[PDB]
Amino acid sequence: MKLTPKEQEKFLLYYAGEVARKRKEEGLKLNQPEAIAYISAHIMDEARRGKKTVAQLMEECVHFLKKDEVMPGVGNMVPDLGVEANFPDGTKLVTVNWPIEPDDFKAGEIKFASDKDIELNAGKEITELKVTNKGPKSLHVGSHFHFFEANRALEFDREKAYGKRLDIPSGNTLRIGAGETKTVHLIPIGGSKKIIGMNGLLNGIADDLHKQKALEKAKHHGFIK
Amino acid sequence: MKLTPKEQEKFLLYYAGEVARKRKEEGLKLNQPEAIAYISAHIMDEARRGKKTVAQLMEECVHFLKKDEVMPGVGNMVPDLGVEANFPDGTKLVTVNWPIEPDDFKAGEIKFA
Amino acid sequence: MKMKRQEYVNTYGPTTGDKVRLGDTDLWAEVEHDYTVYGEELKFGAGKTIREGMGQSNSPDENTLDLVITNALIIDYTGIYKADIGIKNGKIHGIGKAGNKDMQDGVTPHMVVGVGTEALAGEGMIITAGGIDSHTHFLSPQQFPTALANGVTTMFGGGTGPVDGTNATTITPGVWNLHRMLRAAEEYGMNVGLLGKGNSSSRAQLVEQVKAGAIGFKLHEDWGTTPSAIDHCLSVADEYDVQVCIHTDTVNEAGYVDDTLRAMNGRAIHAYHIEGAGGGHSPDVITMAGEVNILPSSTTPTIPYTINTVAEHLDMLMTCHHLDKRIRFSQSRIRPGSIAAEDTLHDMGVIAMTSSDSQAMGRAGEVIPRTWQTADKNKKEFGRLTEEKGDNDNFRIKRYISKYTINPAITHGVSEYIGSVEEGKIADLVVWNPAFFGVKPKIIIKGGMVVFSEMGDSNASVPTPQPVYYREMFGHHGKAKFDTSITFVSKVAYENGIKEKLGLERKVLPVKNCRNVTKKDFKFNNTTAKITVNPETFEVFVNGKLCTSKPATEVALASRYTFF
Amino acid sequence: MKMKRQEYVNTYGPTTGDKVRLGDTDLWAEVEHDYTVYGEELKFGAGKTIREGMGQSNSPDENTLDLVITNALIIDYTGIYKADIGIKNGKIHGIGKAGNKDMQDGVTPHMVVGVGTEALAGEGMIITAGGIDSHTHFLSPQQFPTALANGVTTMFGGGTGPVDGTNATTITPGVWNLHRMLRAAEEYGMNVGLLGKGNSSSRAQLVEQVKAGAIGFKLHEDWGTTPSAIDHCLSVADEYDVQVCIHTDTVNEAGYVDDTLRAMNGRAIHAYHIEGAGGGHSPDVITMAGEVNILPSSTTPTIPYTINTVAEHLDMLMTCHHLDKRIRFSQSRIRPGSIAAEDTLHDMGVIAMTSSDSQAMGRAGEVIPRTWQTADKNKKEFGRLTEEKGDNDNFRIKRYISKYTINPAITHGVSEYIGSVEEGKIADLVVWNPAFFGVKPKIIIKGGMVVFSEMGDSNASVPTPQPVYYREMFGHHGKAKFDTSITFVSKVAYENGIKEKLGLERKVLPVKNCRNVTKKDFKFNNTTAKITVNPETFEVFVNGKLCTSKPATEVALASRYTFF
Ligand SMILES: [Fe+3]
Ligand SMILES: [Fe+3]
Ligand SMILES: [Fe+3]
Ligand SMILES: [Fe+3]
Repeated sequence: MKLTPKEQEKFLLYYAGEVARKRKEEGLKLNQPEAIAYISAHIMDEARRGKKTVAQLMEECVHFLKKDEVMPGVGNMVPDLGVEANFPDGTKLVTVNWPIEPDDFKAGEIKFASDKDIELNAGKEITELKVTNKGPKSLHVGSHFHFFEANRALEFDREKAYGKRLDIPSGNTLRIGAGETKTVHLIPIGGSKKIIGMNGLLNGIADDLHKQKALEKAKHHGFIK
Repeated sequence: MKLTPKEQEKFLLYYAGEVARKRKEEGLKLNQPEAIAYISAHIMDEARRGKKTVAQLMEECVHFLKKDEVMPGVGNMVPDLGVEANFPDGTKLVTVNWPIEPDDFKAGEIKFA
Repeated sequence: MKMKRQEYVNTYGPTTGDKVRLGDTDLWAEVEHDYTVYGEELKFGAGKTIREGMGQSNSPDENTLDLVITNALIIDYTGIYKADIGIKNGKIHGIGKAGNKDMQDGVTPHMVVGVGTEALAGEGMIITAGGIDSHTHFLSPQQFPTALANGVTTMFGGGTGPVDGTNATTITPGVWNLHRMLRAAEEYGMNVGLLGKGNSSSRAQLVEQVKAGAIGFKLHEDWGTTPSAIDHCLSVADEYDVQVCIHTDTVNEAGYVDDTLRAMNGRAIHAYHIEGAGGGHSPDVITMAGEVNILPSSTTPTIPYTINTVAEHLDMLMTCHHLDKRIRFSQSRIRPGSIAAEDTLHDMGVIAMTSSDSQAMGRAGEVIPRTWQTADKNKKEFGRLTEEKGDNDNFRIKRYISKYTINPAITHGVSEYIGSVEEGKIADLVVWNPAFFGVKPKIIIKGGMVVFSEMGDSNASVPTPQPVYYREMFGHHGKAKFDTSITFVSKVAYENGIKEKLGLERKVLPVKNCRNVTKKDFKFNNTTAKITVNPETFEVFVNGKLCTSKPATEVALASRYTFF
Repeated sequence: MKMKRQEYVNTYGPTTGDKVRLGDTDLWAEVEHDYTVYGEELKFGAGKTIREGMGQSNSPDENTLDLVITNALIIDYTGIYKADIGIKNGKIHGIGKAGNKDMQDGVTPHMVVGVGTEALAGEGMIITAGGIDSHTHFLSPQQFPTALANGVTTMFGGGTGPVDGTNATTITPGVWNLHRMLRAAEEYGMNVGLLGKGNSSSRAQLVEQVKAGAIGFKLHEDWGTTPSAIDHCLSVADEYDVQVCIHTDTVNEAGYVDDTLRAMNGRAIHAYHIEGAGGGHSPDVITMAGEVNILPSSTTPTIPYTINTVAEHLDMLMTCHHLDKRIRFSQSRIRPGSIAAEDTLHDMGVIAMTSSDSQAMGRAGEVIPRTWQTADKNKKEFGRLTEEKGDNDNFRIKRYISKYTINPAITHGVSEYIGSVEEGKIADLVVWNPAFFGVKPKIIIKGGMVVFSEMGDSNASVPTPQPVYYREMFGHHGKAKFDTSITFVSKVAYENGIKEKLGLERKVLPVKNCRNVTKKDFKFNNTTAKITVNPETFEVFVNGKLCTSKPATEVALASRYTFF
């Protein structure tokens, strides 16, 4: 047989699916692991039959188990499911979003203090700036990137972006499509404003003293036209 | 699934129970490990249904397998059986005294001087 | 910029004032404080915060973290708050706001995210200290994965293996067996500490054991827990700063409970299975829990009190102790009273610790679930604690978490190293998804490294595909396990080079400050009272008022999560 | 005497001119030469050749082999020929004709079969070098058995375990984490080499990592792959003779592909997942493959291009990177063009290596099958290579085998030790049954010992009874694993006693000659071209001509061999 350690894992998963199937036939509402194994075994079966595409299965398995076919809170506990199976074209990952239909019960439920919005970067002075991606390809710029050092494809008053970053949630990015024009909101960088790296236009404190040198480097490197 | 090493053990026990059930259906007299797994799987099933108490099951499983349903000496070899299973109130130990009905054959019998 | 509350919570987890449901229980943890600066939160990923010269510093720092757990919700006796956790040199380096002071506001000075920093996203996760199971019977090495899979990182107790003595008692007796077990311990990821045989009326035999590496002694009735034994054992423990654990004289052969208490003489002692089904003076052993010097714990089979607790015990006692089938009952009248009271005593903070009694009248991977099942049961029966401030169960949560984290650490003299989420302590932490809190952990960190975690298909294109099950990680392997694991010993053994002498490669640390720990020293479970038992009805009384609880028909953190 | 051709082949395997079908593919390996003397072939067994004073010498010799692989069909970049392979001191001592010069004609002088020689029958088997997987995320130690079971003996990459940073990047960051992982490595049978975080615009933090044992650096976007970090990283690698691997700026934040290429400045760099689905400058990362200094590799999920490749990715990207369900597409237009081109570019020798991207958008035990699936797919589409001389696919075979054997070894500076079936190299070899070539290996030899193999029932009267599955052998255990396994480090670390300082018992060897490896240095994949991408259609062009391939509806080495 030459059973690989991954094939040995799949036998357990498949058997768990078979036990879950038996319990559903007995009329029992399936729990979290039973529901996952029941859907996994279905995916593994359809893949062996090699008549359905990954695309077909991903669609077919949404709400494969209904809210009344599982215990309360099971659906919310399993928002997505992933199962690798061998198809005629090889092993492929089958990703199901909402495999089990949710209900009103939520384990690990978060109840907010207030529905009021969170004021991020409170008290920082906002700078409105028109930017145009004159490049042939779209680009994104992160929340903490020194805006002044962004791709030379972006056309804007760079002097006004010196020592600033995007006033957007931490970890988010702003997209500027090829040819697209947008109004960005910039705020001054926190801490000491010791900007080291990125495009190396600054590599030091973003003060007035460093500004002319930085603008000259930006012009020389093609960021300022 | 987040399968704990103890859940992985229970799958083997349950599968062994399923194989034993098949062999009993074929009309084969169950041996020592088959008899233990057959009773264990029953206990595991009833616990999931969550309609029976531990007290009920301990009583229900005495002579669950009859002397003619197993090979000779099997009952004597298994004087008691223990199986932990999850009930609606949590994991509980099901202790069965004389789960398999004994026959007059005794492996490892001590004969007094 | 104004961010929608739902969007904030999805991205960074809950903030100040938000309430989190612990698993499928009715317990609500409220975020007491958030150590972040809104807009400066760390997020790892493509185009995210933790990047060269942005959230990640380009400026070298003496405090560059080895690991950052971003946006964690800490649940500890110290508080229920939101913070970034910084690990360095396998210790909790800092708790607060991590990042780059060059580009960010309000960064905690010793929480530098730099080139050498690894990222772990804790946003929307609960971070707790690794549990300490102070009642281990070293019976089977297979208990260790089961324990880790349930958030337990340290195990105190004793044994040789599947032998009658161990099967019954937490005892690794004598020099040779202690040496053998301490050397066997090298294999594992689990932190260990061994107890020797305390049942001696002779000094020499007790001293030999402490010098052989024992972290203390277990006085167990199977080796005769007589008043002479109780006195001799405590006398040696007092001399060598080690802990004493006790399973009292069930059959009141040499005396009653008061005679045992008298023998102890106000000296520090860890009373196992204080309720008495696990063993001890019938029917009044529970009366010991009221005393200041008594450090009491519970074993998992009696907590929480369920409709099947009594039935399961009136047979589980017969398999463990190997009793005649002629013996039917006494336990049928004695047991309901004490098992019911036990739950309430936990809620009152009278019983300070929860333990397992692993494969010897108790379950290895049940300490954590059963503690929260009891917390939930009581909340459901007695309602929200009067001690609570606000629409939350924070005080009850802190009372219950202390039972398997800090309080066992204080009892065994390891509170300076482990037991809580505090700066300077060893980084033995557990990451939980709130929907699975108390039942199924995500990641187990020991000594700043991941040692065990829930992992999917080994071949798979991502770590999520089925079957997802618990597996050993890099921290549990090679020579890295010697860096992440601790073998606790007595000070005498430690100071006399037990590590070198036994060729132990693991971290060897001494237990200290065992003798002067009283009930007052515990966290959230300092309650002392006059506990009495009616010798006719077997009802338990706390200061003259009947102490009881109703049996549960169903428990939380059970049926929804397990296959079998 | 005249022996019937069928009888010869049954007894000794194929000879000069015979063609072997590789697995169930349409690839035919032709025996280019046979180093034997007909009638003098070595056969092991009762009454056979290898016996005292006959095929086995009674004359002592300095070259008495420790192991003889009789009548092997070698498949390597060096050639597809028939020979006896001789192992001595865990190295390939000789390739040619083994035996006894006292009784046999045409024996290769340094290939003495003697009293101390063990026999392994390779008659009718294919022998190849052990595969090198230069893109490993050290996420789970369970990847190792999966890898060995697929013919992979060496793994280069990074990680700390299942932490976000590792789930995304091949990085073991900083001194402490590097030390911890190198010590964790002791556990395994797999040869390892760790990469530190390259994403730094400061020298000190990069240098610390090379001195801590890193074999190179990985520049990943999640940590910020800016032109500043590209320059700083390469500057340190150039000083310390270590390799650099890159996952480019997908979002084009700090610049476009040409800006990244400019930052590199013609310096040697291993460009991971050259196609772009695994990550990198959208939509033109692939354009880098044409450049001489760029050492390009492909990851498993995109090779071969199938009817399910695009569908699988448009969701596999969302689980790995943890993206909002609000995001639907861009990848639906960009991806087909580059995935199709990738297959063609492999056949053209433009992409030089195959890698896994294990549990981080790629499969651990798929490098070898997927390489041969692509070779087969291309042979079926484009036909037999025009480069072939005869009714065989030898040139194509040599081009494909180099992708996971020799070319990764050249890239990482370990080509002198491993990577090919050559005299003087370490004996890291894989034995294959032709019916299972590229899908299921028979025996895995590491350092001259069997470390892993397909094995039947442990109780069984022979090693063939069912269930036959992959198991660890003696070479993988005890202190013998320290003799058969290598932990690769930098020269600086090696020369400064990292082995002793970290107490590593494994063989510690330095990586050397990383900085001056260009496309010209590779074996059978030295092709440079002008690769372009239309920014509107996303179509890839090689020298102005569209570079494409058709998606496969079924692949070889799959459905016939696997249960699930
Ligand atoms: Fe006890
Ligand atoms: Fe005990
Ligand atoms: Fe990548
Ligand atoms: Fe990768």
